Formats: sequence, structure tokens, C-alpha cells
Amino acid sequence: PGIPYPIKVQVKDSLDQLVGGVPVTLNAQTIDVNQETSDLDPSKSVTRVDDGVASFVLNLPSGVTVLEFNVKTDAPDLPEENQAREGYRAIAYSSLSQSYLYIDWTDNHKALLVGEHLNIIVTPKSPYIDKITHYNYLILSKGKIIHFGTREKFSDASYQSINIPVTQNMVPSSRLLVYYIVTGEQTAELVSDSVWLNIEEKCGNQLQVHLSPDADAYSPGQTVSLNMATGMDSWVALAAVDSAVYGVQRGAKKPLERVFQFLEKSDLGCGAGGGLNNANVFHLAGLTFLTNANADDSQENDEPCKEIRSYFPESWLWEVHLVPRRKQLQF
Amino acid sequence: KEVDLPEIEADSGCPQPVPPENGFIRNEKQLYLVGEDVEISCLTGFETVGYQYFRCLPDGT
Amino acid sequence: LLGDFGPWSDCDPCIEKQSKVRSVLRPSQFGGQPCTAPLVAFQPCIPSKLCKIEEADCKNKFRCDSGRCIARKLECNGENDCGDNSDERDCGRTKAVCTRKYNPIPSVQLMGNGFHFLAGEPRGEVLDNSFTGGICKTVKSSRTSNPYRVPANLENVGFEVQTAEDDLKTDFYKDLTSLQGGSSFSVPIFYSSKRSENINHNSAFKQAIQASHKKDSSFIRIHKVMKVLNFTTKAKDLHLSDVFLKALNHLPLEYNSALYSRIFDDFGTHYFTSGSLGGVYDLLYQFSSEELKNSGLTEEEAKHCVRIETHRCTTNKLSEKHEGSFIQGAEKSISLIRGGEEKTFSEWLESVKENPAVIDFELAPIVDLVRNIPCAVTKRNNLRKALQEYAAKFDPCQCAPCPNNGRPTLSGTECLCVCQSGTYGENCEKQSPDYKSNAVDGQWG
Amino acid sequence: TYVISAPKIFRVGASENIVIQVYGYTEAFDATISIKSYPDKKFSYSSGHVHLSSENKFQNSAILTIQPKQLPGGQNPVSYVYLEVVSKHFSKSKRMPITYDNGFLFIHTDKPVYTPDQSVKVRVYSLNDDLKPAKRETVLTFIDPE
Ligand SMILES: *[C@@H]1O[C@H](CO)[C@@H](O)[C@H](O)[C@H]1NC(C)=O
Ligand SMILES: *[C@@H]1O[C@H](CO)[C@@H](O)[C@H](O)[C@@H]1O
Ligand SMILES: [Ca+2]
Repeated sequence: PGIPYPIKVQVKDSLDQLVGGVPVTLNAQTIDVNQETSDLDPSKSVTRVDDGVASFVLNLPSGVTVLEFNVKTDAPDLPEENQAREGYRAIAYSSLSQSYLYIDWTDNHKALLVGEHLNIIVTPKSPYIDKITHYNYLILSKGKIIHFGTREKFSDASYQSINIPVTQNMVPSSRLLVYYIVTGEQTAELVSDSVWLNIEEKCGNQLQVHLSPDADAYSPGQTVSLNMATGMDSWVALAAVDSAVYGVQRGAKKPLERVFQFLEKSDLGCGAGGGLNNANVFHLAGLTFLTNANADDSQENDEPCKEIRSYFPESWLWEVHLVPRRKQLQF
Repeated sequence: KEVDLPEIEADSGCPQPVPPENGFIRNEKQLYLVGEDVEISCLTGFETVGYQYFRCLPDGT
Repeated sequence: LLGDFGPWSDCDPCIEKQSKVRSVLRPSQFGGQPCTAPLVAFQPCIPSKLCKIEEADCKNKFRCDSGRCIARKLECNGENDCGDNSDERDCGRTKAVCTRKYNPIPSVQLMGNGFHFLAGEPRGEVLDNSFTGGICKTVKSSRTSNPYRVPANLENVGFEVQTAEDDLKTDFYKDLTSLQGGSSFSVPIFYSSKRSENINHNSAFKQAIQASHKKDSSFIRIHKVMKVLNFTTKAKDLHLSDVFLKALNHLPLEYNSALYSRIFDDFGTHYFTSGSLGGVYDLLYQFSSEELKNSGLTEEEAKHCVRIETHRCTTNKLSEKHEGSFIQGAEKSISLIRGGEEKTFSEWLESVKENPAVIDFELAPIVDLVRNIPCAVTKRNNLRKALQEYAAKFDPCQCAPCPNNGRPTLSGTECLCVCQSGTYGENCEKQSPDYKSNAVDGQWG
Repeated sequence: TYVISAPKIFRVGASENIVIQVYGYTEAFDATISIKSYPDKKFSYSSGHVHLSSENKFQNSAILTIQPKQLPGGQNPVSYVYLEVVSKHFSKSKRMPITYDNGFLFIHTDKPVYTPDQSVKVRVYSLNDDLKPAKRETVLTFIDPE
């Protein structure tokens, strides 16, 4: 409530592929907490081919309970009879203290780089008190908690920007949660939020293999050298496969092509983040807090989230070698 | 025998097979796994002649 | 002699404490500074759980913050409750269902709750009829109002006030207290058994029997009954209270005499099936048996003299004072009333409409309400074995024989030894001039 | 306040970092966090120990691990375990589930397609919860298309 609600939609074609340059619009009805409702002004935008995602932002009256947005597609060729229409619903953060929290930026780059200090804008809308003691944040990744942060809050502005240094441990992806505590006359109530953090894929120890003779094409049977290069002592496992093996059939995918993405499955929580009260945002981030202030309901065990002789055949060069710093082999 | 049905074909498995004449399949189950083979024997009295086994295919047969 | 102290286990979190209990042995009889020294002692502990109601399955959803799970689709309308304070969620934001604004029964809580057979008091909330069930049902009454909405738990309800006394006039059921079924089947208890009456009423008599001291104390009683409502509870499925179910949810799976015994103490031994609510005018009077001989003997007669409001029978029965003084009208009177200028009885008669009470009640065991919970069957049987050992504590045995055919009773830690008419004072210390001390009838044992 | 954050689900045979934060006071008190079995009463899997100071700015984390000390048989074992925190100003406990899924396994075959009467080169890349090599025994089973 009081904070503009981001809506990012993406259109896919018949089989699992994004489309772009396709105009889309949405209609929404904002309802008041007390009763009745109000019709929100429709917004229209197109999906960029570069980004792949269409972006929308809706600012609602402070008395809104929940909002419903119906996404429809618009094209000059498109008839109203045959079209694409999908209705959706979003429920507000529930707080008896009326206080909320929100974070911005985070991967719009797209994604992120390593070693660079990143800043995130936060806002404490509708506080019980504008004065907040201190800001606390917990960055987690790979189903574990990597770092524990602490910050200070000042009256200099309505929204404060926090700087988070990125680490090598977070390489595949990450999540960050920011919680601030308040002291009531009776019981304390803390508010938080969490957003998925995507980051460039970079190995802890960079491995680069390059042939010593540099040429566009090599003559058959030519003795050639191969060079391994690593940051730290590492074991290498080489495989030299013909390009003709795939081949049969249907592209035969790739040898691996997905590792960090498979390593990304380690995340306990599901979705980008955010949830009912303090609890649901934590459990959706993959954590469960223990505190005096707020009570944590576990919703039992259940996790609904799923996707939410010769010459010469293949193959050769099947070996395992130790590579202290740089190492080279000749064949 | 509750109606149910217990069968989940998303798990991809075979139903209980029908034995040859004079029946008698051992280790009776309601649902068999794919790749599992169940031996068949004869009632009193006969003798099994030939290769006696039933293997569950990827398809339900 | 009380008993040895029990160990502490299975923390409270709902109550956020650690408690123990001590058993009592050889209750006080004739005196000697009785037990006192509170049986249950509470100690601060560290809560493991969040004090929520736990439920198995609930595949059909939609769960509540309390965890009642509400099998059907309640959300979001109309009443949006499922526990305090209305647990939200449910609502919002979508209106609406069950419109037209029906008014609830002033007191639905007394038809709820539960009754302790041995203590004779409505110990704690069990039923909680506030659950709507998603169905809109209402009954209309005479004088009120507007219609009145019916709770889901109650099978049938109606306002049967008719034929102005008549009933309360044919009442008072004149009785002189002195020295199926059957009455022997009421001893093991275990519901009905046609528990509809079968004797009653609520016992405040501990003060009356104690007042039997120094006097022969012959008693007389008159009672009026006005039934404002007649209700019946659906016995198939019931929606339990958040409070009762909470204490029921958290229990040791293994059998524990101590813990389970607290259930009957807190929530009561039985729950109401059928029965009616209203108010009653009950009064008990005490007279010296020496007075009946001096003022002349009228048995069936003078029992009609109790009616009065609004020289033999002319002035008597609670002296004015002077006008009845010669004809006596002594001595002590107690209030057995239950429920609730000019016409004082009419003052509380309108008050009983505002704040009623359960008058004629029929009950069923509390063990029948343990259905459909986690480890239901296990806790049912364990509760049966608990009540059996619990009833043993109250049933008088060790109270010892009282001379002159006196029957011992049991109130808390004291027996009180109720003596038959013709006995002088409590504890059966002395005998009246009627000269019959012979009786001394036998009992178990 | 004393907010203690952990993963929603503990992982058997893994290093699980537990973080604690305080409201702060003129007095600096030490804290202790540990993982105790459902038989509370009586056993202890592991014990972490921390120290609080103005230098630490009243926040610190110590890693906790659960070794395969679980009872033999009765598969699946444990599920679940208890988490505790003992400090001067506060003491609190909570029950948390466990999972026997730990680390990652990548199977690498030399070729995507093989001809009959041909050997299949295979190697597996094993990793810890910390992504370290995690030297462990591994079984490799092959299954027909049938
Ligand atoms: C009064 O109540 C009983 C329930 O206690 C009810 O079942 C019976 O029908 C009632 N009496 C009349 C005259 O309707
Ligand atoms: C024998 O048995 C019961 C209770 O013991 C009653 O019949 C009577 O009190 C007697 O003592
Ligand atoms: Ca409802």
C-alpha cells in the first residue's frame, strides 16, 4: 500500500519461446479496504526483443486490500475473437502495525557482475514511527546464509539506499532480505521483504584451454599441443568429441550446457520473494526466523513450488590430469 | 477394496497381468513397475513349458 | 495426607508454563485443618510450539491462522471467522453471502461450554456454536424481533414460551425434605441413560447441611420454571471450540493420569445434548422440628402455606417480624436460585431474558467430542481410562462411617457428613428427644 | 529482540551457517547455539559458540553441522531435530526438519550416442554442500531403454 506495484509480463509463442514487439494492455479494479472499489486506468506497452519482458507499474490508493489485473494482447492483425487473455490476482502484505518494506533495482542490468559494489533503494512506507533504530539485511544463496549485514537509518530522505558488496560465493544466483525492527507500547512487530538476485556465471577458479599452434584449420595427423590454465591447483577432465556425433538427433541438446542452473536447484525457497506478514517472506526465501517480536507459522512441511588401425573415430582424449597453475600436454 | 482408483499413470507402471490358462501368478500385486518381471507358475497339477515370465513394458502392456 | 509431588513434563506454550499436580488421600471429615495447599503448581518454562491447532491432511484446504482448516469453502463470506479474531483470511476482499442481516441469539455460549457432573458447574467452553457452517438458517420467536440466526451445531431450536402459568402455577412441586433408570445406574454415570433430569439441582447445599448444626433442621422446597428456549444439538458432526481443541490438540500420546485429569477439571465431564435454557426461582428454608410440635402438626397442610406472596396459616413462614412472631417463621433461608421497588421477581424476570441460564439439561460424555482430531482414536480410549480413574477420586469411600445411620458426602477435600432428620447437630454428636439412634444402616465399603 | 535465522530445512552431513542478531545493550553477553535431537532429553548433535562485542557490532554467525550419527535402521531416520539458543538475556528453541539430499552429482559420458559393441567412458563429478570435491563413495547403475 502506497508503493507502486511492479508488473512484468512476458509473451511466449506456441512452443516455449519468447516473442517481442507485441503490444499488450491490462485492466485493473482497485478496491478500498472498507468496501466498494475503483477502476484503475488501463496501461499499454510492448515487449522489447532485447529485454524479452514487458514492464508495467501501477500506483494504487493507500486503502487498497488486493488488486486484480487482467492481461490481454493487442495487435493490428489480432481479432478480438481469437486472442490471448489471462487474469491474475495479488494479495497485500498483512501487518497490524501497518508498516511495510520494499526494495528496487536488482538485476535489471540484466543480471550482475563480480567484485562490484551494488546499491539498492529501500522505503519504509506507512511507518508507526519515521525514526528507525537500525537496518538489518541477510543475503543468502545456494540454500545457505552467506553474509549478515547491518545498517543505520537517517531522516535525510524518505528512501535510503544500501550498498551490498558482491562475493565469489554468490556466483550462480542469490537472495537478499531486509528487515527493520520497531518497538510498540505492547509487542514488537518487524517488517521485511526479499528479492531474487541474479549474477554472472563465473568459476571460483577460471579454467581456460587453448591450443598452442594458432591456425584456422589443422592438417590431419599434425602433432599439436593443448594448454590448461587455472587460478589455483585443480584437476582437469578433458573430453574431445567429434562435432558429427550430434548429429542424431533433434539437435541432441548439448554435452552439458547447464551446470550453475542445475547447481541453482540448491535453493530452498521458491519464487522471487515477498509474503504475508514477516513469516511467508522468510519461508519463501528459504528461511525460518527465531525471535521475541514476531511469531513464525511454518505452514507445516508442504512445498507446492515445483517450476515456481584408425583413422579415425570418436571419441578421444579421455583423461584426467592435475593442473598446478598452468599445465601443457602434447599429442 | 475401496474404489479409489489407486492408479497413477504419471508414475508410468503396469497393472496386474492375466496369467496363462490354469493361471497362478506368484507375488500378487495391484500395480507393477516398468522393467519388473513376474514369474508365472501352474496350478495343481501341470508343468510350465517354455520361457515363463512377464515383463512390464514402458507402455502399460 | 495429600500425596507425593508429580514430575514436570510437556511444556504449556499456550499457557507458557510448566505445571505439576499432587493427588489427595484421606479427605478431611470432622475437622483438623483440611488440605488447602494448592494441588497444581505452575512454573515458568521455554515454549517449543506456537500454540496453534494442528491438523492431519487438509488436502481440500483452506487452512486458517489457528489451523482449523475449515474443510468446505468458507472464504471469504459472510462471517469470515474460523477462530479469534475472525482469523481474517477468509476476507478480503470479495463480497458477499448470507445477506439480510440476521441477529444472533443473545446467549449461545451457555448452550455451548460443558458440564461437570461431579462438581455441578459449567467449567469451560467446548462447543462454541458461533460456527455458521456456510448455511443461513434462522428461527423466529414471539416478542422478538426480527428473526434470530441459528448456529450450525444446534440441530433444532425454538422459543416455546406459551400458556401463561398454568405451568409455573402448577409448579413449586411441594416437597418436604426429611431423613430408566435406575438410581443405581446413575452412579457409574456415562451419559444418558435418560440423564434429562433425573434428580438435580445444582448443589450450593454445602451451606445448608452445614447449617443443620445445632438444629433438627427439616427442609422444604418450592421451584418455578420458565423456558425461554428449547435447543437440540446435532450429534453427527460438531465444530469444537478453539480453546478446548487447543488443549485437546496438545496432549501426551502415552497415557498420563495427571495431565488428562486436568481436562475434566478445566472443560467439564459432559456436554449438552438437547436440554433447554431459561431461569428458575429456587429457595430452601430451614425449620426446627421442635416448632412443628408446638405450633400444631400439619403435614400435607402448611406445605400449601409456603405460597404466600404475592391465625393458623394466616401469619407464619418468614415472620414480618412481629405479625408472625407468635406463630414463629424462623430461622434460616438460602438462595438456590439459578439464572438472571415493585415486583422484585419481575425485575429479575426481565433480567433472565438479558442474561439467561441452562435449566433442564440432558448431557453426553466429553469423550464423544474427541472425534476427528490428530490421533483421535488413541486419545478417545485414553480419555475413557482417564475418567474411570478420575471418578474414583470423587466417589465417597474413605469418608468413614457416620454414627446414627449418617450418610457421608463429598465436597472438595471435605466429607461434611450429612446427618438424617432426628439427629442433633452435624457429625451426629447428639440425638433428638424422638429417641431413635438404632438404625446404623450399612454401605460399601 | 534476538532474531536467529537458519535455513528452513537442515541438511544431513552439511555445513549449515546459523546467524544471530541482537538489539544491543551497554552489556556484552556471550551466546550459544546448538542442534539437539527429538530425544531432547537426552542427546546433542553439535554445539556452536559465539562471542558478542562492540567490535562485532552485536551480530555474528557460527557454522553448525550434523554428522551421520543418526540411529541405524528405521529408515527414514530422525526427521526431525530441535534447534536451541542459550544466552544471558534470552533462551529459545524450535523444531526443524532434515534432508538426506546433500551435494551434487554430474555424470559425464564421452558421447551422447553409442553403437552396439562399444565401450562407454563415464566419469562423475562429486561436490559438497560447500561445493568442495567432497570425497565420497559412489554407486553407478545402468538401465535398459525397457
Ligand atoms: C422442549 O425441548 C425438548 C429438548 O429439551 C424438545 O426436544 C421438545 O420437543 C420440547 N417441548 C415441546 C413441547 O416442543
Ligand atoms: C454400596 O455401593 C454404592 C457406592 O459404594 C451405593 O450402592 C452405596 O453408597 C453403597 O455404599
Ligand atoms: Ca467464512
